[PDB]
Amino acid sequence: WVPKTRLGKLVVEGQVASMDEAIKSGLPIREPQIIDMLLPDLEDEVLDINMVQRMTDSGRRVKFRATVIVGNRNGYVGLGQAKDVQVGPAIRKAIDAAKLNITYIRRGCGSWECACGLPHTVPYEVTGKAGSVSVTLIPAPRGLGIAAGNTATKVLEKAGIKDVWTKTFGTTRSTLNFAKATYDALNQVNVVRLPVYY
RNA sequence: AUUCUGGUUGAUCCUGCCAGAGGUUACUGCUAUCGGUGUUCGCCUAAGCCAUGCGAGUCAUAUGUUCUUUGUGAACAUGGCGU
Ligand SMILES: [Zn+2]
Repeated sequence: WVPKTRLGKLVVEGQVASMDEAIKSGLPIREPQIIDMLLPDLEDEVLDINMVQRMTDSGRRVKFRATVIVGNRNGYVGLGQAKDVQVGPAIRKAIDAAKLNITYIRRGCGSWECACGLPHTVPYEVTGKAGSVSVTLIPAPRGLGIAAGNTATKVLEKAGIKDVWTKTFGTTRSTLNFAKATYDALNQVNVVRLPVYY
């Protein structure tokens, strides 16, 4: 594998080992073959195989919009989807796109009933809205599980979040918007302004 | 577990209901060994109609009469209480 950008040269030199220092570098993480060495423990799951099509003069174009979400079950998770003529190349392109979009989300115990403080649930209440699908990340008591959907359980188990209550608004049929709104909520987890004394 | 899934599209987002998925209640198809707990089994139609037995009777230290199995034993009556 030939690194191409400055981040690839830095990771091949050994200066950047984990993705946190790469994000601290501030450069664009464009090569899919950098995060695999930075995080060899990356895991992902295909979230749907919804087969799109398209109209032509003679026949009908066919593609696959398979989406795969990537996390590490510790506090890092990312979103990524891709399409191509075959399910294999489509899912592999989605895996390439997802690993470039991994982010670090800080976690704790902000539940009204839970009082542990050790990171097992969302730090506080946040929202994720991709399309009309919206998800609120209300904290949950420890040792309880995710009070969300099956794809929500997959995405939040990839992201490392353990116990959460949620709620869904709008047309929840689109699994792609469900994954993207969960991503938006997790990104709003670590963007709200916290007190300096906390 | 403060839960989603399919359906309108050539394909998407979506409003929108439809249907899926869990209780409980009533009834019921199929079907079947047993015990425990108690505060269920003609309510939902007919508060329709009823054969049969029965469900409130008791009082000898209230009065009165005949027996005896001689004893707060029974039968009758007036009467008290209760129904
Ligand atoms: Zn806790």
